[PDB]
Amino acid sequence: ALQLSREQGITLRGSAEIVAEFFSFGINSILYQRGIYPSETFTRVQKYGLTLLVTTDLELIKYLNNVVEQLKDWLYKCSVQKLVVVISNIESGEVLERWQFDIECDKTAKDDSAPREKSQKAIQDEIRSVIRQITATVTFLPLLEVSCSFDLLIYTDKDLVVPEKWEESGPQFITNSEEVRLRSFTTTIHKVNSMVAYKIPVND
Amino acid sequence: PTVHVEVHQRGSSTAKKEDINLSVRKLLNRHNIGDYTWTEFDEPFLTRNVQSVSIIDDLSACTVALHIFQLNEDGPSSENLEEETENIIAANHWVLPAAEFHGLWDSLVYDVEVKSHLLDYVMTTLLFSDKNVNSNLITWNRVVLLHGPPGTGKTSLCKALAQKLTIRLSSRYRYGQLIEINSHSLFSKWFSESGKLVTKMFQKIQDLIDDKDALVFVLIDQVESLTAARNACRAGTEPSDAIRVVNAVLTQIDQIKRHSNVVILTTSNITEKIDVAFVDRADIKQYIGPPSAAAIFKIYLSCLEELMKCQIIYPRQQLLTLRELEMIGFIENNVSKLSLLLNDISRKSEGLSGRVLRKLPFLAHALYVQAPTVTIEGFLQALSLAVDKQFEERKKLA
Amino acid sequence: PTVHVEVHQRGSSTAKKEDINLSVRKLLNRHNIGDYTWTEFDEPFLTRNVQSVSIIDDLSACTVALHIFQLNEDGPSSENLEEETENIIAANHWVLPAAEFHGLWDSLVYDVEVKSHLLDYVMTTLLFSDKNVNSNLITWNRVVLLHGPPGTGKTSLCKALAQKLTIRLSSRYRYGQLIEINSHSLFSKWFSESGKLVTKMFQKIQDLIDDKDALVFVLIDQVESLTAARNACRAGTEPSDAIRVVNAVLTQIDQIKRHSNVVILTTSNITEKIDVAFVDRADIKQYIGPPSAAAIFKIYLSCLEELMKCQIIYPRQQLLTLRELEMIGFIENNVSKLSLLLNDISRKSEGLSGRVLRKLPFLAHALYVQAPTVTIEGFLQALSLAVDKQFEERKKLA
Amino acid sequence: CMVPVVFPGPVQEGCCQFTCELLKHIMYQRQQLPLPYEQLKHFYRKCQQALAELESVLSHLEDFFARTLVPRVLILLGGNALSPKEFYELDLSLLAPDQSLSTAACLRRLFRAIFMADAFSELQAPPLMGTVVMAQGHRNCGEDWFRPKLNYRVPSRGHKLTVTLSCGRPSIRTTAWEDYIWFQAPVTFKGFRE
Ligand SMILES: Nc1ncnc2c1ncn2[C@@H]1O[C@H](COP(=O)(O)OP(=O)(O)OP(O)(O)=S)[C@@H](O)[C@H]1O
Ligand SMILES: Nc1ncnc2c1ncn2[C@@H]1O[C@H](COP(=O)(O)OP(=O)(O)OP(O)(O)=S)[C@@H](O)[C@H]1O
Repeated sequence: ALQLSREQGITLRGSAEIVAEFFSFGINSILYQRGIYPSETFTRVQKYGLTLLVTTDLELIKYLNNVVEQLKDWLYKCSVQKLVVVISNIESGEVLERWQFDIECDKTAKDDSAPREKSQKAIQDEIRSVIRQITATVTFLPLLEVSCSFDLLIYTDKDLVVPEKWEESGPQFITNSEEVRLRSFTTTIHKVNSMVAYKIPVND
Repeated sequence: PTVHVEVHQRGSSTAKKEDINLSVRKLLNRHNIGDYTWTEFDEPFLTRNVQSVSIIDDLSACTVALHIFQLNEDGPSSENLEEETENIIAANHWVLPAAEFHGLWDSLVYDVEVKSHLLDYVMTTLLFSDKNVNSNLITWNRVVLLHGPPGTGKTSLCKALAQKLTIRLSSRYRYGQLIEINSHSLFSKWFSESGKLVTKMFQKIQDLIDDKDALVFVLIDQVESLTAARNACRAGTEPSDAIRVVNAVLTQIDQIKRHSNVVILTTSNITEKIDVAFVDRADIKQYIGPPSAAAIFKIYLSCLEELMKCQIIYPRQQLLTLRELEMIGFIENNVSKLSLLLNDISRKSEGLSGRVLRKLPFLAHALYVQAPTVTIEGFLQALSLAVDKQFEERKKLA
Repeated sequence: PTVHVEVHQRGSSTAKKEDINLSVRKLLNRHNIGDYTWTEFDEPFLTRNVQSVSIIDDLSACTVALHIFQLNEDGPSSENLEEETENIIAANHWVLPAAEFHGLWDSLVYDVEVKSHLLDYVMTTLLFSDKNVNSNLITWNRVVLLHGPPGTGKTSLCKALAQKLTIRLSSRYRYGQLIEINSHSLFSKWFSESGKLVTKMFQKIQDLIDDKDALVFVLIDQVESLTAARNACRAGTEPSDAIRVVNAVLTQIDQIKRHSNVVILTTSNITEKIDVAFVDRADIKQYIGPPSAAAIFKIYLSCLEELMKCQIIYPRQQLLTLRELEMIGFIENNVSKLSLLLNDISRKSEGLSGRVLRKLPFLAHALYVQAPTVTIEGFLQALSLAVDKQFEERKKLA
Repeated sequence: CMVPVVFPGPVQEGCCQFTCELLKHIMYQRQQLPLPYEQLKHFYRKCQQALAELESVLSHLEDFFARTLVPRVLILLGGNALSPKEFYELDLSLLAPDQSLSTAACLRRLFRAIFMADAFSELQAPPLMGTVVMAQGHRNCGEDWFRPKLNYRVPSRGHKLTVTLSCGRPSIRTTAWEDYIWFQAPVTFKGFRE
């Protein structure tokens, strides 16, 4: 008659892993729901103890896998601090939607070799909060009267560790856009604040 | 000529100790002539400031030591488990005299002054204690082991003892605390943490222990829940848990020994599997049995009185404890026969539990009264039939 | 002269009470007269708004007190009991009066005429608790423990009881609750869980108590499960856990005896491994063996009325009752002879369980008819065949 | 917490789809269904049968709102009709049968509010539970699929959130509601998951 807590701990690189697949699935679902891509062509998986929208665009599949591992890297070096997905029009390309994710890492993870008290339960349910939240957010995002495309902006403070194919670019603000913040979530190593900017409606 | 005296101080009043002292002494000295229940006032001060002043064990020149108690109001004081498992009832923390238990001292009847024994236990305790006695030489345990078959009032007696000790020790304790040790709570799911937090609980105890203004009243109902067994089969299946946490509880009793204010109340309807540890730490070790005949008699009397006060029997009548019944030589007259048949009720009633007893009058008023109003002379034989039923029930109970 | 009335408002009615009150009392004005179930009416108002009008213990110049009750549907039993959010655990939660038992109290017959007694127990509950009696002088622990040979209506009895109860007591109770613990819930693989389990059980039950408006029925089915061997002489590990359960159970009940709105219906098998404590707080014991010939005949009459009404035996017949059978004193004619054959059946039917009894005609028609059309009293000879079957069945298995 | 909703324009059939999408939104945000019903249009045993449960609910809701008005809508999670494991109140008391704005505009305004109403802030993923919806209705509307509860009362525990409205109308009575009576969903919704 006994049991036992056996807490595993957390790592720099484990945080990077989990938050990477976080953004993976979150981006999947965002670009699924608002209509950005062919919804019909997608499907569902089980992750985070819940159900998730997953694509089949081999193009975007490999692309975002590259992005995922590269972010895993830059987290493992705390390199990036912003992650944004800017959605715009097709031809005139005017920005309609801009999901900003502002990133906190752990420099002390250099010396923070010993783990930190926080459970897969806790992190998992908090990302579930995030996911369900973003999902809900569709209930008020002013619908896209057209079809759209999107571009991927980040901000790593270092202009230093830049791999080959990535190029420097511009800020890409919006003139008349409201910004609304979502719940926060962290790892005690990485936190990510989240807030969507979206073009203020022309007419009420 | 020791005569302890009760003074109920309102939670709604504003008076203080000296005003009430002078006032109550003036009341008595105004009357100054058995035990009575001074509840109908003439003085406006106590009329507005005091709810009840009675005395319970004809003459005046005795040491009338008044004692002022304010029956407080809060019942629960939630002190959840420190570790985890939110909303688990770890501690039921009972303020001193608070009216939960008011007048409940009139529950029991065991005319060998078993009550009074237990009563002046703590009095003599503190007498020896704070009068420079060497612990090392003479020492006891402030455990208190009531002991007896169920349906007897053991936990109830614990409570009432605490209340009465309160009313007594106002001179030395402005207040105090009772501690409902939710035993079954004390344990833990895990392998070890159980004992680990037994400590925490006794630490919450030590909290009160520090308060010299207060007086500590551990109340471990059914201590076997604490102490399962040192004598089971080897399949105890939680041995490194069970026996361990038990002897931990032992350690905690043994540390709390040295103080001079705590008292531990312990009972068992289930003495069978008591673990030698306690019984050898050997509190008063007060055995109890079922109520006596005269006990049943007094308790039925009290029942009748509460009834007539709530008008459930409408024609209010007169009763006679066995004292006056025996003085009148049991002469069979109309007045006497009431209480005489009552005595017969008792004499056939013995062999039952006071619990079932105080169940009887009401449940009979249900069973055979069968009317929203009823009088004595049928209510009594009604109770008789009820008790007959009770015996035949325990019989059929197989 | 109090004659209560079973005012069934069909949930389909949707009309409000007072109109129904008026119309039903006007129905009474009309008929002005044994106890009956009025359904077929004259005014279309009631014809739509009512589904049945019944009354149990002719005359109408008395004090008629109506009882407008609306049925309900779903017993979800949804009760988490989340020790760690991962538990699907055995706590039925029945909103009171509902189609679960509508018409059940009509049938559960008992030799002792238990019903009236057990029934007006809870009636006495209000009218002579809410007199604001000092509880701490006269208590009534709300813990009723029926018992008897297994399969003797007991759990059914308590259910139908609370049903009819909540019916009778609307004015002071917007509704009530039935919480059905199922001890299979309560155990655990792990030492020290069960206590927390029970505490949390009555934590949610305390929740339902908290509303002064509702009415609480704790429908324990097999208390013995809990109290197996608190005071007994086997190995101790299973006993360690068992004690550590029953102790807390008892303490919790002694808590919950502090609300005028709870009734703990309890039940057990032969069960003589019962207890030493629920034995104690058995404010209403009740032995219920197999019924006697009388109740048997009544139940069979109910059966035959079912088989006539649903036209599963087509040619309807005429019956009598023991009272009616005695007005002409069992004297023989080809009219009542058939009821007399049923009587011979009963005279040899006793010694069984009513469960099996009301199961019989079902079984007989399934096993000896094979004709969805069948003449009654051809029915009865094969019925007796199945009776003798049941006998020798027990004989074999035992 | 407590949150009303501010509208400049009045309504009538708005209320209907208001409750509809709100209910839906909720049952998702309490994990009862893997995805929002608006997107459950994929995948066409428990899955489809529970979804059809829900659809019948929705349909008769539309029926009911078409029949008469509603002051208040109730949505339960577990417990019973007279006590929830948790619940959500949806006020429609402040509305009369006007508007040239789009219903979707009120929907998205109110839902942006809900988001800013910060609700559904519970990391504690609840288990799979039971769900019932209720609301008041006309004293005599002859409603059939629902069923009244003439003894019903709003329970007062586990107040997750009462969603309240305000359409900018000055001041209405209360007797226009005192005649109405709670009905109840005839069948408990169950929320599944894999
Ligand atoms: N002799 C008695 N005099 C007065 N009240 C009694 C007596 N015996 C039983 N009672 C009543 O029965 C209840 C006993 O309360 P407790 O203190 O819990 O009893 P007990 O000592 O715990 O015995 P158990 O273990 O609970 S059966 C109270 O309601 C008492 O009023
Ligand atoms: N005297 C009776 N009158 C009518 N029905 C009865 C009678 N005795 C038993 N029954 C039927 O037998 C069944 C008994 O259900 P329960 O309430 O569980 O019985 P019980 O007394 O609990 O015994 P068990 O072992 O718990 S089933 C029901 O279907 C009743 O209708």
